[PDB]
Amino acid sequence: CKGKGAKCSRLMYDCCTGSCRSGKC
Repeated sequence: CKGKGAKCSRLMYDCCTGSCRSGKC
C-alpha cells in the first residue's frame, strides 16, 4: 500500500491508510 503524500489521483484507494488528498495520498 502507499503512504500519505504518496501521490495519486481522484478516487484510487491505494493509500495504506487514507484516500487521495490534494491529488496525492
